[PDB]
Amino acid sequence: VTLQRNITLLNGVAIIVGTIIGSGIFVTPTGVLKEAGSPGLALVVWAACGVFSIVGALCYAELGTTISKSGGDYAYMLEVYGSLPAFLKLWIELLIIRPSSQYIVALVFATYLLKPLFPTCPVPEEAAKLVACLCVLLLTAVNCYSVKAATRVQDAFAAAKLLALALIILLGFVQIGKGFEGTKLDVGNIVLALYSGLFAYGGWNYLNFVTEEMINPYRNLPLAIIISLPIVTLVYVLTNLAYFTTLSTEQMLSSEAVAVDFGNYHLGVMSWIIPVFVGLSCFGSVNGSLFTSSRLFFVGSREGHLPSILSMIHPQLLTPVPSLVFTCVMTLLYAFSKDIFSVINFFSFFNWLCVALAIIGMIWLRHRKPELERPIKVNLALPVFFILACLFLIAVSFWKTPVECGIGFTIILSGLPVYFFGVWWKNKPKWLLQGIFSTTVLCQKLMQVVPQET
Amino acid sequence: TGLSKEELLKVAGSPGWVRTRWALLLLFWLGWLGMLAGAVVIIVRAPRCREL
Ligand SMILES: CC(C)CCC[C@@H](C)[C@H]1CC[C@H]2[C@@H]3CC=C4C[C@@H](O)CC[C@]4(C)[C@H]3CC[C@]12C
Ligand SMILES: CC(C)CCC[C@@H](C)[C@H]1CC[C@H]2[C@@H]3CC=C4C[C@@H](O)CC[C@]4(C)[C@H]3CC[C@]12C
Ligand SMILES: N[C@]1(C(=O)O)C[C@@H]2CC[C@H]1C2
Repeated sequence: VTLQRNITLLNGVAIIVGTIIGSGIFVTPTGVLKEAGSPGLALVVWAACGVFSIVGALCYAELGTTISKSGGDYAYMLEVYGSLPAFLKLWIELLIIRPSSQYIVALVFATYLLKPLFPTCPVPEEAAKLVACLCVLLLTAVNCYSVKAATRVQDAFAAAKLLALALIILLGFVQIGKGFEGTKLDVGNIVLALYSGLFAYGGWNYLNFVTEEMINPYRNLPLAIIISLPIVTLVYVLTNLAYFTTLSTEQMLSSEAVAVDFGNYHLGVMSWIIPVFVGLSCFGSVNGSLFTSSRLFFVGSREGHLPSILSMIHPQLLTPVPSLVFTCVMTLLYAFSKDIFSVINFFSFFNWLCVALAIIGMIWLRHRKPELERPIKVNLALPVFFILACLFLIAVSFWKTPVECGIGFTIILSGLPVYFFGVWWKNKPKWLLQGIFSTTVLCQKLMQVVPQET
Repeated sequence: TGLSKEELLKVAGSPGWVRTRWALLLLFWLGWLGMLAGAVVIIVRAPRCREL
């Protein structure tokens, strides 16, 4: 009954390049430039975030081939920090990180897909919410019917967005063939350039949620990482180079949608292709996140942190139906948010703190338990550099934003009530246990799902 | 902490549950087609953009 391994190297590369390339290179090129002030520093933070991602991702290839459980960051945290730290990690991802980031790339899909019906005015907000929801629902249904559907969908749209980024880079090369740094340099401000840039690289850790579903993890996990992130970094610096050949700083700082202005300038009567490809680029990422998000919660239920129905599988299709239906519904609740793009600050803070704790754990476990196998081992310097870097980024951004970060810690600490109630302190009237069981078997009867075995 | 595969197929294969599960599947899928019809209506009813 347990999930079949069927992710190849190519479908794992499609998961990473598909899920990273995403929205950030279309919706956020303005975001770094507004903090970095000039193309010479802006195009540099695009490379710097690439490097920090590459060394962090290789660090995840060591950690992943070491421990080889699925559930990624959460699993690797449980093997080092134990039950409560791992639960708080997962509770942040259950409530905010994987719901909000999915609804963020879904709103961008809806907005840029509809944009050629409404050039030079706002797209109707309620239609942009419905088409964001239609995307999440249809990709939940595809991801429930077959992993050989959802991986082919990932391949399809990972190809599509790289063709689109090739057009954008090519039109950049055409322009510079046809034929500077006034900078607001401040350590208290360049950090928000970096936090803007890294959001566009977020996803190098996503293949670590499907290690128990790849056909040969000890080869294909570390190979898919190191094939993927150099491609992403190259595509991103060349794409920014293209935007800065076409547009002035004042245009990019004041325009709502940089790829649309780029399209308008280069393609005229044919300009609608660029909006549609930004759409198709987001759609691929909603899939890659529903894929890897459902597997995280499935692992969190298997290892006893999350209610039992989420661990179950539909035996005729071998898809984790209750987990997909939950991560879907949890994403659609973000439709009741007005200024949802605000949550990218909370996303940026919460994510690299969890990766920091994971890589602190990578060093700690290699010293504390040296007998565990290391099918790839790279260095002891890359972990140390990544830890001091991410802890700098966290400490400095916290220091500049105590009012926002303070309320942020209440999201973290909201887990302790639920942890004690469900996991550990375990209030247990026998009527409550009879109700939880009755509710679970009712959900089994609806979805036709059976628990995971051996 | 629930039914095994054996215990599930001995209950949830009943024609009442099969018809219920068919109903939920088609209810969802007509609901999604309805939500797309709703979006296509809003996109037609919305004030079209000023020309330049
Ligand atoms: C969930 C996935 C498939 C996306 C759904 C998006 C839907 C709502 C979009 C995609 C393409 C859109 C259509 C594209 C072109 C036109 C012609 C125009 O004169 C009226 C609107 C109309 C008819 C649009 C209606 C809305 C539409 C059907
Ligand atoms: C079509 C049905 C079966 C999908 C299953 C989920 C249903 C129950 C609910 C969950 C959350 C809901 C969405 C939540 C918020 C909004 C924003 C509002 O401005 C338009 C409707 C819309 C977009 C809702 C549509 C229906 C919805 C998707
Ligand atoms: N790389 C992302 C993108 O689409 O740009 C940002 C969020 C993390 C994975 C996706 C969603």
